[PDB]
Amino acid sequence: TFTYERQVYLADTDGAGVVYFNQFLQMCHEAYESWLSSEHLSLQNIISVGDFALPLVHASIDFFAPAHCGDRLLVNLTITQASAHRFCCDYEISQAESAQLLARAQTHHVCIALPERKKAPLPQPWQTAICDLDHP
Amino acid sequence: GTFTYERQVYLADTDGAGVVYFNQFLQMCHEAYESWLSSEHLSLQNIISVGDFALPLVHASIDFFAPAHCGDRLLVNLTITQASAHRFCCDYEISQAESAQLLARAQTHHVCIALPERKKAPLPQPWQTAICDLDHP
Amino acid sequence: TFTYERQVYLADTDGAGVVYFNQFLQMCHEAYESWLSSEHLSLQNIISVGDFALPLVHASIDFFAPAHCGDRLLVNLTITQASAHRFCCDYEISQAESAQLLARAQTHHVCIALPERKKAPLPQPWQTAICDLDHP
Amino acid sequence: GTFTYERQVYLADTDGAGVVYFNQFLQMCHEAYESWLSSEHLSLQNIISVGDFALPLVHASIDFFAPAHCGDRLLVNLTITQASAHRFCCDYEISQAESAQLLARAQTHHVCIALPERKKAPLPQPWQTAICDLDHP
Repeated sequence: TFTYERQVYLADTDGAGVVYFNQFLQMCHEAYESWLSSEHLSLQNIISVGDFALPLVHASIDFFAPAHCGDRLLVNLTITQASAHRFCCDYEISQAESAQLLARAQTHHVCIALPERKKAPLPQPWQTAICDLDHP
Repeated sequence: GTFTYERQVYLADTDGAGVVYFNQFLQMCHEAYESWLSSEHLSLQNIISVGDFALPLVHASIDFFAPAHCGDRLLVNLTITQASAHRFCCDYEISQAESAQLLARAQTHHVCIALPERKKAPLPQPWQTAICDLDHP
Repeated sequence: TFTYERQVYLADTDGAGVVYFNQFLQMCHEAYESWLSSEHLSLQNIISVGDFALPLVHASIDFFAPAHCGDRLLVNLTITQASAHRFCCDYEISQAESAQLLARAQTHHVCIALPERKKAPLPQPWQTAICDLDHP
Repeated sequence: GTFTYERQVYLADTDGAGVVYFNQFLQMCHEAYESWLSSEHLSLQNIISVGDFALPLVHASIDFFAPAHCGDRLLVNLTITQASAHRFCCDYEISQAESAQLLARAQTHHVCIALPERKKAPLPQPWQTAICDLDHP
């Protein structure tokens, strides 16, 4: 896994006193972006070129226990290529010090050619990076 | 239960790729849920304030079919189902109001738990009653 | 004033139990966008053209009392043109039923020519719309 | 007190105009404040949990000089000052880490109030102590 460290901020939380559900999914996307940056890939780069896009096409998340403002979390990310066009990120979000499981999530991402929005093969650079990140 | 929630896309909903950010569609789903609650005169805040129960969301999922842009007017169509004594399930479709183009489908699952022990409890009866929606066909 | 009605959602609130400070400023920008739309102006339009931009260059807000999830708020918006290039939106955020004052805010906005980002005169259509919205 | 908070711009921070949304800069300011608190082993959550006091933000302002984009690495430089027995003031500058281009300046003011009456109270001593910062020049 790639491990992304994330402190819970006040804005991540809601009036029930705990982290708001989709803020956990925000933390997941951050982990993904940080992994990209570590692999010298750049979401901004592909957006900027715009012969292609790499949209998220699915997200899902199960919640097991709440977190609170100030908590230090770890988001552990591993990724597998599901097909020519599509990869699947798996995330586990835990408390750093106890490894209490808070959530498990997936996001799926596809490459498309623009403007027609038709599936295109994942860039090899993404494929290569995904290979280096070991998935069960 | 069913509900149609009308939602304008604001600048903040969009991202640097020029389209609505994935997570903002899920936010709009929760808003539809909240608007339905309000229409049924139910209140998340009352649950929180009394502090005997919580109604955490325990699962969410969403699939994206097509993008939206700043200024678009969207419809979020919601159906609510009771899955167990303690759990209900919201099903959402998000579409363009004018063209009816389907942008996304989603689900959220919610459970009632007694606090502080966090053990499953029966849904509040008023909530069950709203979900049953016997007042409408 | 233009009056924008806004329900407080769970995501607007934080773990202290109340509306998070900058969510009030989000509601202000929404009121601004709704006013634009009512005047058949379009933030998306100017962004899309990109010979010009109309950025927010200042925001400030004072808080008087908290709000909670489920509250129904009114954001009252009035606007004055401060100079050739710049307008100033004033907002008052209150409880709908009691008119309890929650916050007062300002945002300032300027027109710039791109890509150089040099001040340009407000489009007359914006000037015209601003004139129709009465400011003390 | 002083602090330097390092912040990557994420896709969610940006909007459909292709730049960081104004309100997200203010979010980054509050994060700097929160990171400083953490570095001083202070906790907003502890205040909330105990429920004797609140530390609401009572004023915020921000001016924007230049935009940022997705992927940028920013520095938020924070200075904290005690303005009264019950009030402190955070001053922020946001810059590009590499070029040192100034993007924005901001201020937030915070007050301590006793609950439920919401009357001004003296800052918690540990907070005062952190702001005084006698351990550093």
